[PDB]
Amino acid sequence: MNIFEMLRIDEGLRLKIYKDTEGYYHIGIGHLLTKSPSLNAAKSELDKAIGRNTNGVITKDEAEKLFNQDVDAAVRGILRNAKLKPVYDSLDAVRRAALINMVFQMGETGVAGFTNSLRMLQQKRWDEAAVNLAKSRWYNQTPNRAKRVITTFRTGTWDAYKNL
Ligand SMILES: [Cl-]
Ligand SMILES: [Cl-]
Ligand SMILES: [Cl-]
Ligand SMILES: [Cl-]
Ligand SMILES: [Cl-]
Ligand code: NA
Ligand code: NA
Ligand code: NA
Repeated sequence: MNIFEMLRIDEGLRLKIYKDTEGYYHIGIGHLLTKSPSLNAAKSELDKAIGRNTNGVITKDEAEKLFNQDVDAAVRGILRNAKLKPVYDSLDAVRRAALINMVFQMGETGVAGFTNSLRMLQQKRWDEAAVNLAKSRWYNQTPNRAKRVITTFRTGTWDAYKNL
């Protein structure tokens, strides 16, 4: 298991434009196209992202290219952020993946807003952090995914992603 496989489980893979669980246009492995309700706006975004005039459908290699960029961007979001970088630095590589997962789903600014959660993670108070992380819009709206990420923080193991 690693961050790529983890996010492939949590996000799925679709080769045509789809709406994610927020109702926003996406493609591939959880690649956000736009928060606009306009499908045409989403398709322009897609063409811009791929570099060609698509028909709203990409190949698996193209989806994996965007995914590889998006994972890279979630780390960039963490390492450039004064709140996220010290927590990441402090974590083992398995818990690092859980933090990348959150930033992939919610973005840098949103995960930086988990001030109290981040403090408990930096303190290595894993059960307390897990309780605090669940008191969120994130957990209520995507509970099974948040439970997997939270178990990863709580235990420092991949147990929530094995059998899947
Ligand atoms: Cl992009
Ligand atoms: Cl940086
Ligand atoms: Cl910052
Ligand atoms: Cl709490
Ligand atoms: Cl879920
Ligand atoms: Na998905
Ligand atoms: Na629409
Ligand atoms: Na995403």
